[PDB]
Amino acid sequence: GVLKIVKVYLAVKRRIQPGDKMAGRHGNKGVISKINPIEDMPYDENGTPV
Amino acid sequence: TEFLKPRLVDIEQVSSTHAKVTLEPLERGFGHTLGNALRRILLSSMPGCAVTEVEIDGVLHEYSTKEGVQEDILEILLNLKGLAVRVQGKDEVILTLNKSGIGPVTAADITHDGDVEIVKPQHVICHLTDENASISMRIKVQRGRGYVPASTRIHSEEDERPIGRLLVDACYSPVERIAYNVEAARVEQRTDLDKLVIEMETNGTIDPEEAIRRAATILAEQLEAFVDLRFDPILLRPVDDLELTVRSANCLKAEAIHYIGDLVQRTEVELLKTPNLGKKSLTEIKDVLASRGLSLGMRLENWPPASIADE
Amino acid sequence: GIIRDLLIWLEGHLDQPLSLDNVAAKAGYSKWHLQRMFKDVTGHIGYIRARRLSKSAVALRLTARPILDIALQYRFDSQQTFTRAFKKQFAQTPALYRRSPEWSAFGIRPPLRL
Repeated sequence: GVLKIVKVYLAVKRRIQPGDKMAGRHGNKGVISKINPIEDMPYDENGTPV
Repeated sequence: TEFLKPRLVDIEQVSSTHAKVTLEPLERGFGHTLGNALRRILLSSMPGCAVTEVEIDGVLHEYSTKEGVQEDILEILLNLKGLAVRVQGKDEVILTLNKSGIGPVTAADITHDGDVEIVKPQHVICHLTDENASISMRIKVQRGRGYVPASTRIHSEEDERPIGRLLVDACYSPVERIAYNVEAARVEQRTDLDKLVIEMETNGTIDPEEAIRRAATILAEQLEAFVDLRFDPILLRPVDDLELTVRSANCLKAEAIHYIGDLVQRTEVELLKTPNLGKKSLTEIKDVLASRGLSLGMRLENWPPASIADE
Repeated sequence: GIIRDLLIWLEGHLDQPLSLDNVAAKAGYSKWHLQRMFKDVTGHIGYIRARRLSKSAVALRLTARPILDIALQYRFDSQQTFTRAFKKQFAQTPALYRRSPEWSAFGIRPPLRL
């Protein structure tokens, strides 16, 4: 019944969004909620923030 | 009042990538008032240059592979991100690269311009492994701020792009890590005053005084706003362009009348007595004068603009 | 002298302005006086019909639209009123005229370039 198959391939890129599951190696699940800028992250005495 | 203002002291550069800069003397409670307020501004909206697009031969898309390379193609994207260029007079430039032979291309290899100051010579781009290879890449450089990686540029603007251009994810911010510490400045009667030691660790492409001087241009713009803040269309056309019948209006422009304001300021009795008017053209003159609301010989104030041309 | 201006406006307006003699009376003068003012100039104006039949005849052969637009584009009354004018002038059916691969000057009235 078929004449021929045409089957194309598409690739994508995907980054951290709200609602993207996130966990360590101990069962500590997490919904990533909010993406904060670098200033309003808490920062140590020597500059490099959390 | 017993006010006081702080001033420039010094700039001590460790290198192009590290420096320190003081500021003194502030009064009580002022050191964190201006101190953190710059740390939130020198990271947020400090403008600088970055890499916007790359176009490159022999490859049609970033997820292919190129012959004669060690690292992959989007690793060249993830190495051309951390380049640092200081453009003096252009918010858009280009640079070309032509390279052959086995050997790692560094930033010295690219063909420069007279006004893009290069910061790092050896920020490693690629690795060549076969001698017959050749490279043509054209690195677009813009100057902006923030982390808009032109993914909104493709999403706010839908121009017809040519096939072959690769879009770079860019961070325009030159400032990386900035912190401060507040020690007591010594004025003999005012022991309460303090200093504002301000550090800075960035890449190149920045003079630090311009960073601090641009901050007060930002703040005092908002700090001003809390102190200071608390004619008929068919009358203005040619007589030929009034859109009338066969011969009623173009007969009027051989009287040199090429504006409708000049029409209403002629005597009707002697305009219809020239040997070119016809006696059924009378009603079209009576049309556009009565439909608009004008009288015979009534003086219009200024019928021409500063543009005055005939045919 | 004066009604020169009627000649090539009529080359341009056999179109959307339906111009009759009373609409041609908008050229300054009366219904009856424009006739003899056009007569001793030309010999032959209501020429207009020829232009309407000539001016419709640009649509048969040189544009691809069918026949029903043509009898109402260039200011004729109806599709029989067109072909009544067509058969009195060109002695053909326009379905026997355009479909024919040959075409020559038998009935098409020339425009007046006096």
